[PDB]
Amino acid sequence: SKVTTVVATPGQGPDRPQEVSYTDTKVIGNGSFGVVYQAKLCDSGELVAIKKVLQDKRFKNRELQIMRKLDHCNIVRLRYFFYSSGEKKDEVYLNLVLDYVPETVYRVARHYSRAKQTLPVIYVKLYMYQLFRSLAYIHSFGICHRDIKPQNLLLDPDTAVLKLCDFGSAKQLVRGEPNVSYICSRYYRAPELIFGATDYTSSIDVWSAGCVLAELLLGQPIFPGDSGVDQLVEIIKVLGTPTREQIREMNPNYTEFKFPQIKAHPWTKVFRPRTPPEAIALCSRLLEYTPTARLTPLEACAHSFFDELRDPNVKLPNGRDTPALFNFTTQELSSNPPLATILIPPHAR
Amino acid sequence: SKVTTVVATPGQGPDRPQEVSYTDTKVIGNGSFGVVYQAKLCDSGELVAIKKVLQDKRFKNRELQIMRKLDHCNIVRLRYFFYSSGEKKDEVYLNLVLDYVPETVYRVARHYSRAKQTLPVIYVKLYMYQLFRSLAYIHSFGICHRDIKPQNLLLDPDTAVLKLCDFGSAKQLVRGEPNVSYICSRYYRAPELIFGATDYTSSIDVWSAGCVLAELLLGQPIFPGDSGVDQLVEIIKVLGTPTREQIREMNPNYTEFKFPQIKAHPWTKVFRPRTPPEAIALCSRLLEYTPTARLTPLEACAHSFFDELRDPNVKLPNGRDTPALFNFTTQELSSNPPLATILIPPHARI
Ligand SMILES: COc1cccc2c(C3=C(c4cn(C)c5cc(I)c(F)cc45)C(=O)NC3=O)coc12
Ligand SMILES: COc1cccc2c(C3=C(c4cn(C)c5cc(I)c(F)cc45)C(=O)NC3=O)coc12
Repeated sequence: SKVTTVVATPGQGPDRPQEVSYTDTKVIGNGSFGVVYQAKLCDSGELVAIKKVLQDKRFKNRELQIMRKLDHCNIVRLRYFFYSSGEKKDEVYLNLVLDYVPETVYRVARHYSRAKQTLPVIYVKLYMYQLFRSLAYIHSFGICHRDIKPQNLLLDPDTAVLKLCDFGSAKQLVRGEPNVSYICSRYYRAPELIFGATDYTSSIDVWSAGCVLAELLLGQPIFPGDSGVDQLVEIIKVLGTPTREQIREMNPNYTEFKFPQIKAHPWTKVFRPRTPPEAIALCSRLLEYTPTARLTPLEACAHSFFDELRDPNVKLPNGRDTPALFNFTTQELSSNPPLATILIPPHAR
Repeated sequence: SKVTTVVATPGQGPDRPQEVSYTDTKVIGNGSFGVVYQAKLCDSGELVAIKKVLQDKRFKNRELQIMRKLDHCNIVRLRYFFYSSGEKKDEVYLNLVLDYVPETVYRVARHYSRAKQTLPVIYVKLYMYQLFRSLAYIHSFGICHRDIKPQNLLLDPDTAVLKLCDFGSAKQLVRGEPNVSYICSRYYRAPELIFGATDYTSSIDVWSAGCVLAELLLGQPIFPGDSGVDQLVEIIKVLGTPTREQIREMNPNYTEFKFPQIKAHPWTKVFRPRTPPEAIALCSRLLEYTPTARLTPLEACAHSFFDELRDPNVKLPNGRDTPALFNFTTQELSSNPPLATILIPPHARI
């Protein structure tokens, strides 16, 4: 029972609207942005999400604009978009029909931490690797996600496919043009953001991804606190006080403020023992005060921490093959093509 | 019962060192900031908190410098302070010996919320009123708390006395001298701070207070969100999109950015019906974009929503007299000395 039928434009096709029918409409997500539905497509029977936001008629919807440009194994796909609403309002809503994926890194991590246990490092490698691809991809367009966190990392429990989602904060950054600093979420904000910088770069996403990796290793977020001050105290307990040369590289307006004069904690006893050394080493190269020093998503994918993934004989724990991982396009590799010699091993060419 | 004796300077007295004896010492809180213990003073039995924090070898601790100036019934008193050791060390620690108060607005709001019930209006008026005095007092030394939130509002659940505590974020603001923008926590941050202003005024505390009142009336936070954007979105749903001039008074760097074009929700529809109209009115004068448009703490105390408190026959639900509400000092009234004629009603003069 109850089939909904709407007139939608495909996400990447040509702008030519078709009838699209779907059932099993249920609310799965609600909040500020608007509402997210689950439904099943009547044709091929496939599961999809429906992000429904209010449309500003002034000019285009940034998120729609970005989703239509993107096509990537590790990013949720925009299948259709369409407009709506017929009950009692008189505003126009945009609805984005997206690929559906049932689990999130946020959930998996919560299951492990609650059960006082650690995610096997193979999953950590798998998930973080695909994240870096997704970022290397979007960054190559100049798009910055600006809200990297465990709730926006989607997972296939059986195939270990991670797909990045929620582009409702994404922005194409232009060098010299101001950006709002108040984006990005509670545990995952780069110090330049905590400092109110309006000229950050994409390296805010690498910082965040470091917070997720560190979290998956620790079983809890590495820099907690309900405020900037509190978060910064955590950051400093681990990184030490930023030098003046680092403060100015984050936000020059902040060089004269009093900071807790705390010395650098050795990165090793941040994590418990038998945490892989390559995992720690990678964290330290992501979570650097000076934005320009953080690794790039592409350089991260090539870090020795992901070597296991490159061994021909790697299998998933459940015995299946690992998901696609070496199918790099030129776009994906544009930032630094000579990396391909590490990124794509002898066996899959 | 292990007794402990230290040498300690009284909080605001003459600067003469004194032997202080305490027992029943126990940890009641951790721990980003440091530690907080509860103890009992020996010769008076009074219970105290002992906030212990790392003390910067290099210059004077700001919190101490602030606490030493304050003497107010709606603010937690610094009784003594002393330096000591703690966990390694090197490192020296400062120990602030403070009035103990067992409950917090944050825990009380929560009790009623869990039990699908609203806090009785009388208690709201009382808690909000006392917070408004605490802020008039501190603001008159030019001191801004910078972290007003339900969990920093201590309550004697029995007598209804509210005391402001946690000065770890407090600073004395000076015009033309910039301030870090990342103070003040989730749910309670004025929009100038979400915009990362460095030249805000004490009126950020008043915004935060607006958020406390609204939260108490709604049974949950008015502006929630795990990010500035979400928060902002919540603010805008209610106040509507800020104008070019409203933005410019919050943070002139932000006046040209794209903001969701949404008109205000009526204040009338934000709160459940039955919410007293004076409460809605008061909020509407606290949660304003233009920081200078907000009520000063002293104006808020004088607002009609507090008239019941100036009733001569008013009593707490449990049948007890109201706590001290009218003992204003020259310091406390110094922003608008006139207003005294509304604030101390006929019965409290004579
Ligand atoms: C800001 O909007 C968003 C935030 C985060 C994710 C999403 C989201 C997406 C999905 C969801 C998958 N699960 C398991 C969800 C669970 C919820 I709750 C949800 F809202 C969406 C999804 C999904 O499978 N594909 C999505 O694009 C669409 O808007 C989101
Ligand atoms: C960060 O500093 C602070 C944050 C919040 C309050 C406080 C705090 C204080 C008390 C506490 C009363 N309760 C009921 C508490 C409960 C806890 I947990 C606690 F830590 C202190 C107290 C108190 O009774 N007097 C205080 O000065 C001292 O540092 C704090």
